[PDB]
Amino acid sequence: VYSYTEKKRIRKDFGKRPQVLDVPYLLSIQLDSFQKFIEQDPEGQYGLEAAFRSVFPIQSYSGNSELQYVSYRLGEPVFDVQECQIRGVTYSAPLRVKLRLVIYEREAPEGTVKDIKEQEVYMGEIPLMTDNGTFVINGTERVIVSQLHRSPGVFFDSDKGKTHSSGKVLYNARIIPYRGSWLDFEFDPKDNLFVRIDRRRKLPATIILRALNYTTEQILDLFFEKVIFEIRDNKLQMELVPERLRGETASFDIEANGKVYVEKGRRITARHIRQLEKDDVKLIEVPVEYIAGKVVAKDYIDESTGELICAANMELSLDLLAKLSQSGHKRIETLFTNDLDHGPYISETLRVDPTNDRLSALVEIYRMMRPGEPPTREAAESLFENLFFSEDRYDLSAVGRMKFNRSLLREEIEGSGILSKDDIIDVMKKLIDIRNGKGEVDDIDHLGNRRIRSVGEMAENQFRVGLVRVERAVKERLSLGDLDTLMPQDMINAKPISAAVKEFFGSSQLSQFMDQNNPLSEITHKRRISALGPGGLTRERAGFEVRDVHPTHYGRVCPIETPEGPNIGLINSLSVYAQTNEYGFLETPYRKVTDGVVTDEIHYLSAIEEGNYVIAQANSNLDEEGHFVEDLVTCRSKGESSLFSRDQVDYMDVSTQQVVSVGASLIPFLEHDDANRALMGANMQRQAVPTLRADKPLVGTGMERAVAVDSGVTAVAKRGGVVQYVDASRIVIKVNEDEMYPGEAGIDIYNLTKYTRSNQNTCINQMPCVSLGEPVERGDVLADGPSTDLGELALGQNMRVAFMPWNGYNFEDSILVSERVVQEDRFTTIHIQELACVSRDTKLGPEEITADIPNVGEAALSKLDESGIVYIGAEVTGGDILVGKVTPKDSSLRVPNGVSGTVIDVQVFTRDGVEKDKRALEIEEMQLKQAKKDLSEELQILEAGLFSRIRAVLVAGGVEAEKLDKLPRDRWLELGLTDEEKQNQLEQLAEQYDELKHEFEKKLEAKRRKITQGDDLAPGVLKIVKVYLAVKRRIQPGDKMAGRHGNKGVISKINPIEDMPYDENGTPVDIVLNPLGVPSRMNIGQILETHLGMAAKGIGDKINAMLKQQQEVAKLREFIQRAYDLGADVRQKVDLSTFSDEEVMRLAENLRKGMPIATPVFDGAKEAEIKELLKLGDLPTSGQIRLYDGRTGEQFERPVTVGYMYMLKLNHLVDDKMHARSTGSYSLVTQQPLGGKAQFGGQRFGEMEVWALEAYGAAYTLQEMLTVKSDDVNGRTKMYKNIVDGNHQMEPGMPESFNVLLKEIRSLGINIELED
Amino acid sequence: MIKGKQGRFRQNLLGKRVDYSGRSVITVGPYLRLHQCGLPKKMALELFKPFIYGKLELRGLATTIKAAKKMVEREEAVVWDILDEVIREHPVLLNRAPTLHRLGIQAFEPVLIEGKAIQLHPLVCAAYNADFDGDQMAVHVPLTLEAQLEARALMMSTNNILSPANGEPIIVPSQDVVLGLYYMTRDCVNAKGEGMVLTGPKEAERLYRSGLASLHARVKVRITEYEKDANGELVAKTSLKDTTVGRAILWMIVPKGLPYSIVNQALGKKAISKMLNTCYRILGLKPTVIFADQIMYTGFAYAARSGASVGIDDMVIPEKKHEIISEAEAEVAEIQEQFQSGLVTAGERYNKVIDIWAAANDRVSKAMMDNLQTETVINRDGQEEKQVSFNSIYMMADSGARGSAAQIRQLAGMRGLMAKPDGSIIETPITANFREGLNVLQYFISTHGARKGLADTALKTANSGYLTRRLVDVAQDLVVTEDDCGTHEGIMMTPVIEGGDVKEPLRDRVLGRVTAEDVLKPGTADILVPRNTLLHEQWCDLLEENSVDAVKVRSVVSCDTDFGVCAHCYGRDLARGHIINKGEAIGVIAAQSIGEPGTQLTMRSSIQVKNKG
DNA sequence: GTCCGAAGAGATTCAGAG
DNA sequence: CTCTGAATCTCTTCCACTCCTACCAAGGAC
RNA sequence: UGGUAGGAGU
Ligand SMILES: [Mg+2]
Repeated sequence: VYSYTEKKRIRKDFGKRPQVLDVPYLLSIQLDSFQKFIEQDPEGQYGLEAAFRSVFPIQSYSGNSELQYVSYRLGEPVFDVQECQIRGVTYSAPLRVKLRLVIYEREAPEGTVKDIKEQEVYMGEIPLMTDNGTFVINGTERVIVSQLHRSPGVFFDSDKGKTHSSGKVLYNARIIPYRGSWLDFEFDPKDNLFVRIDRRRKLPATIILRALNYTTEQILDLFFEKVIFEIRDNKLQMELVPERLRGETASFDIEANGKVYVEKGRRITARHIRQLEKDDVKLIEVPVEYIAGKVVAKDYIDESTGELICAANMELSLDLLAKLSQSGHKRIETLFTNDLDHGPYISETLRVDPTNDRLSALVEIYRMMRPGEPPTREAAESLFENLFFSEDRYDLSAVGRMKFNRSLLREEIEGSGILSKDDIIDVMKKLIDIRNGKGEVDDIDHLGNRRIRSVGEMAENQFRVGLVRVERAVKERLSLGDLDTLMPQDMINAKPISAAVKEFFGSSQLSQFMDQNNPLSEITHKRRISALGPGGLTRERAGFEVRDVHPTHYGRVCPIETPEGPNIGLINSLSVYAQTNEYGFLETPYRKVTDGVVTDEIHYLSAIEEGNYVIAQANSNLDEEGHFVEDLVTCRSKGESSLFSRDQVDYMDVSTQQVVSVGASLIPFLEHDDANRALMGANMQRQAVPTLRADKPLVGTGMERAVAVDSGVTAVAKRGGVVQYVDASRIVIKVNEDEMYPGEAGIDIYNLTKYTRSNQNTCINQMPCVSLGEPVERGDVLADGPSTDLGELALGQNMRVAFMPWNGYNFEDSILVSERVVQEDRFTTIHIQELACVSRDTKLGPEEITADIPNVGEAALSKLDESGIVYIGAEVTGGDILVGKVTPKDSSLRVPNGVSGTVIDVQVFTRDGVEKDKRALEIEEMQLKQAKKDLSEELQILEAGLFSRIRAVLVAGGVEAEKLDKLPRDRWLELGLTDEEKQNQLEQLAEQYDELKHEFEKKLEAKRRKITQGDDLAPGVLKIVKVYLAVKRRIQPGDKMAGRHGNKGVISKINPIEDMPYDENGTPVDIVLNPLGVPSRMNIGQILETHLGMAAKGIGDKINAMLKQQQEVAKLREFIQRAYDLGADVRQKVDLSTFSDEEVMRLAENLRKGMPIATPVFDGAKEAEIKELLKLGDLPTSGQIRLYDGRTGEQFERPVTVGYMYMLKLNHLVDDKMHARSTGSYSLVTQQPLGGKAQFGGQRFGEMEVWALEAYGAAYTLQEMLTVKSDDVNGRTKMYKNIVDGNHQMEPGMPESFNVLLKEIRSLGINIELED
Repeated sequence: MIKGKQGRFRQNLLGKRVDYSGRSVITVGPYLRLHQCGLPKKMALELFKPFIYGKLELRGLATTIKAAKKMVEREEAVVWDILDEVIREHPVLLNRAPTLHRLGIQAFEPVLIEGKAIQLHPLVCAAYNADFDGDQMAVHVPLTLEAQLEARALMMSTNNILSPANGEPIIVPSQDVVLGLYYMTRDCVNAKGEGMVLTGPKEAERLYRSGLASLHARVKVRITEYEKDANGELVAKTSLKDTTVGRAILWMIVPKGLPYSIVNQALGKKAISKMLNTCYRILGLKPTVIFADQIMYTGFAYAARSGASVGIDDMVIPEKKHEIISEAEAEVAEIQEQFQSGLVTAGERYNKVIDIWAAANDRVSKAMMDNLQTETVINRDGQEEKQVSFNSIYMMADSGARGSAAQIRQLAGMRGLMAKPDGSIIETPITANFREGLNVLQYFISTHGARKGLADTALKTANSGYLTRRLVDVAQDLVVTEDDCGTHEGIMMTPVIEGGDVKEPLRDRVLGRVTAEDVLKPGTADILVPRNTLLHEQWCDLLEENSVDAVKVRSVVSCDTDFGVCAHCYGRDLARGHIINKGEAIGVIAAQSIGEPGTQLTMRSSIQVKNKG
């Protein structure tokens, strides 16, 4: 079965692999994140409710007052999205919060509160998100690109051989909280652990432990094993477990029970270790020199006197052991230090640090954190308590805690937000184990370590930042002594929250300005993943490794689509199927593999879990049962790919196109061209200005329909039915009964947006693609947006292309276009400009917009009306006056030079309180009549639909064939019905419609007031006049035109039609490319694309010949069936027998100018299939035709490739690039401003150009460029006066920039003098 | 606001913005001569406005400046006639956005065209590094008379034939002209008109035009060849030669002095460059400019007539590729099986796998190239015969027009092993070429290196720019001030031998440099070269015959002149066949010549003798 | 009507060593 | 215990031309 | 206007 929109034009689809999972919603990330942020979400987790609940409980310093919130709600936006866009106001919704205030009795908080206050409060405006995923902030659509950053947690960086030149690795550990201070642990070259808080100066690591009220003995116990030694009568026998010493040489002779098992000076292997373990002789005797090496662990005090024989971390010695012998202590503690296994890292740090008590560590911490201030015990205690264990100053999010526990190999997933002493100790122990060789470092680029932060999370963080200061202000206000003085409304201020949200949404590194030249550009901009922004890398700081593509990018981030240039790799687009995890990481679907069978259920795997399993490749033969016939199916294990047995595999790729982005997947034959050219082609599709008429690609990937419908450009029917009324402005759909709601059933009206300026100054219009009475269902496209054709993304046009050199006009990348391309206007693009005029309130009287302009000709005023505004539809040109704008004393807004287009409409905004000029009256009365007409038309159409649905109720025995006709026109809902209770229902519905039209007229009055009310304006201007010019561009030499496989070029010459090469039948080729562009930059996709395009157009021409002359439907139908059944093993399987024999005619009509072909990115048509398709038509299999020269008339040798290629016109126009200047304005430094074409700037003669000028030995040219054309004002005027008199002299003079520099240096107390 | 890039010193004092300047997209114009350049009518009208005003006042159409300004704004008919007079012989300076070479800015004689794009000469674009893909170029107008004379004498494109970095020519047929010349100068075993005997090149052109003879048919043409045996005199030599029709046709544009041996060969890019250099050496500059224009026109015309095209049937996959792949896979499986038993360690297994795959890739590439180069087999006069193929991709590769051996290897053979981002080599190479499909995994492996190279270039640009700036400033002051120091100290020039073949021939290092001390003949008590003579091609050739390894040469570091170097120590100008002129800014030239190739430079027993001696 | 990363070079210090 | 070496910190610089699109900034009090 | 970023082209 096929949809009705599919019936009219169904694209032939190659591709053997049957897709299991369809492409998800393209913009799911933005919508899902914002819906999570702002919605009624109880229990906390993440959302606005969680942010409200985290902070709002108020503790007052003896204020006795508690303030807490009950609930929050969102008010209806004052204006609709279109109204906000037109007015230039933010599309936001008020945030209403029900706050409660309770104060207890004095010296009595135990009982009920003496006063309980509850009052809804207004907190601020939250900019709501449009349906498509865009934000309207000041009448301009903006998008918030999701940010990618290091996930909160703990990482262990190698820092391998960067310093010390010795090749040693300085292992370090880092803790990154979501909000707090960084904590670092570092290894010095001397094997000493150092701690750095917030990237301050180094500090001994054991200072933190001492600051954690940890005894030195406790530290030794935690970070070191204890070797028990005892004082005995017989040689003072040592205790030594055999398992402790493994794989080390023994200096002493090892005798157990008298018999020697391991001799002195010999290492111990496994057999002696096992022998000793079996013996289990823990006691041993060593020479008195052996004990001297060890270091004591615990404090030992003489029982006789109480003095300290040896404190902790003190090396043992002969006198020390003698004193212990006099002490008679039966237990001697020595730290188990083994150079190969362990390390005395902690012991040396305790040896180095000067602190010996908690207070010493605390004052050292205070000194390091806040230098200069004197050390205070209580202040230091508070500072350390608030650094890492206070909820407000420090917090690890749930994702951060999960990552921390997972890195520390703990089973618990969720824990406290703040750190703990055990956590720090475990981090340091893990770092020590890393140093000893037990464990591995973590790579930063791993996609398990990076996180996705969308608009919802960043908006929530900004809201929290705004809320904390309001909370502080409320706490400060509550400190004042008051009781029931005021409501909990004047206490809070909406300004901090409003500013904190508006600044983020309007002025941020990630609140990017949307580009709307294509539906594809709109889709891609919402799918971007930018590593920059707040809390992220910068272009300069980003290293070489970050820009590289990691092995874990497979299926998560596109390896192809990324901007070439400064930020290469820092910005990249999310892949097709990749959807963010609930924690924040990136996931990709995978087909589960049972025992030898590939199943249907799909598991989304994150980055970490993907490593363990063995995942098969997408391109492997399944044969509709599983059991890959080859027993060496290629699979990619952890970070590597190798062959595996068919049973070893555990997962499968869902589809071939799950690696590339949406933008890069539009390219056909993506697997046949180099990655560089694919990157260029993916980046160039986003800059294709929409053409005058959309033309579907003859050969495409096949997902263009999905990206067209999933954007907001096309109008898609939400409820199916029949098209009651269609028109170039709007479409009205009569909903089918089953989908039609019972209560107040009506018909939905689709209002199309006609020519409107986009962000890139291109036209946006909706074209109705449905006819009158044509049935539609839910989800079919009703109107085509910009650059879409029947619901398919039509970026450019497909034209005949020949690959041959032609008299050097296509030399390196130039393109020669036939004049036939210009003649039929198939590359013409509309451009809408916006010129604004403001009636500023300057001194000497306000500036007025009036018709009479002093000292100008009447011809200028002829175009203007009597009110000083330009007539709608006037063919203005550069310099023509658009508004009066007379200033007391002239300065009238006029069309800038080089602009020539009709003025489509004018919008006038007038300050509330001042008079309205006659054109303002005309505009407001026309808009009021238009609003009245719209309301009356919708009311009449809805009335007709409702009264027709009432007839259906009246049909059931309540009305006859003549009863309704004889009934008066006011009471069709009042008729004798059999049921006698559904009659009461009809009366209720009639009353509901009566009140509904009262509501409609009330909303009409509200709309009239909105038009009548003085719209808000910035202070200092009475009225704002906006004039929209609409210039129609045309192709010409110098324009940039590009294909899809990164083969950009510039138009060189518009060849006449007769000069172009022509084939045997006489059809000229539209464009000739250059063959030399293919072998060097390997993009064979275009050659295969042009062969397939020739095949498609051959099929189209065959059915056109079958249609130009009358042919029976059977012949045409069987030919179309043969064309659709061409593939050897394709999955399309269209049968024309199920068609209605009239829809076949419509399909043939839609196919007569081409046969669309779908070739997925990595499962496209093979060469043999293309040759077979060419043989289906009457075309050569080789794909090359013998062309005849247009002018000479002699046929070319070496048959030349000819075919149809999809070519785009890029936004890099030529009339917007060409510029020139002879004399204009100058700056304060008297150089020309070079605002470019904006203020008639002069091209800058840069520093690297004077080097070339003086390398030639050209002194006079350099002098004139430095002085006479730039800065010497006297030189400038003298040179200008000399030129017009026929003289070409030159007065050098002195540049003004040098004098400015002289004054600048003199301003610093440094004497500059041009001494003679 | 004084220091840094944004300060006065860098932004405003050395980077003053200039009036009388414009910017527009560039496009190729094959109609132009070497010294000319296209210029839009509107751009020319705006740039030359004061000259137009002056001409209007002088002629008398406009009495006052306001009247002339209004008339120009009206762009009346008379204004265009006045404009044509103004820009008749007024050079304009054209430069690209990055100006690395001295040749980054050049002067052209402009011609008025319609449109909004500047038309640039195809041969010039090699020095500018222009690509005609949205490239932009700014124009400047020299106002003063001294500036006009200066641009004409120094900056004009016809003057810049040899780059200052090295004596090699800077203009050379590059992409389509070289392909057309290679197609024209080629031989086919059997072709229409073979075996004919022709009167001269005009007859060959007449035969090819009328279609009676093919462009590649081997014939015997009488050729009038001029050799300047006498000093300043040419003697004609006429003889029958065994050359194709295409070579005979091309002989018409060749100047008088050059011999016929240059045209008779296949004429690849190196051959065309050598022919242009020979013309420059023999007949000077003006014949070289005329010859370059004629070569470009002829190459474009015959490349267009050839109709060379690329198609999916041009890239042929060798028939033995599957067998080689099967053998390599069998060997790697055998090595893996040996590793499974533990007989061979993992590291040596990986090294052996790498070696096996490299050998298989070499075998596949060699088989494909052997099948490609001689693919065409021609049957002539009965028995069959072999010849160099006419495959379009192979014709592009051989002529040097575009592509290389590696590009063809990737198009019709194994792509080879691809390195990981860390630098290690992936065990399994990319078996599939670009003519056939690449599965997802192989595309990912390719994308690794592609992204690494793109980032490398993106940062190479900035690093090279910084190095060039430092070099230019450290050597700004050096200017050839004096003429001779009379010093005797010098450095010793010997060829560099790094344990093998000659890395630099001796004649290349010492060419164009004067000697500090008289060179001693291999015959004892005899001197080959005087003390202070400048070594040139002839002196080096005489030095070649005696072949003395060590020659003392005056150098810049040994120059005893203060605040500058003498003309003798520097030697040849490397851009003209002359000792360097006094006042030349050699420091900036040296710094720019060093810094220009910086973008190309990436960031990241027993002793047995080969030959008897 | 008016007013309050990473890379390098370098300077400073600092720990070893005689 | 002066005094050559090594640790630290500290400053400076990281291409060059455009196309543009926004954000931004001194009052009521005397 | 002017200072900032933001994206893009070579
Ligand atoms: Mg370019």
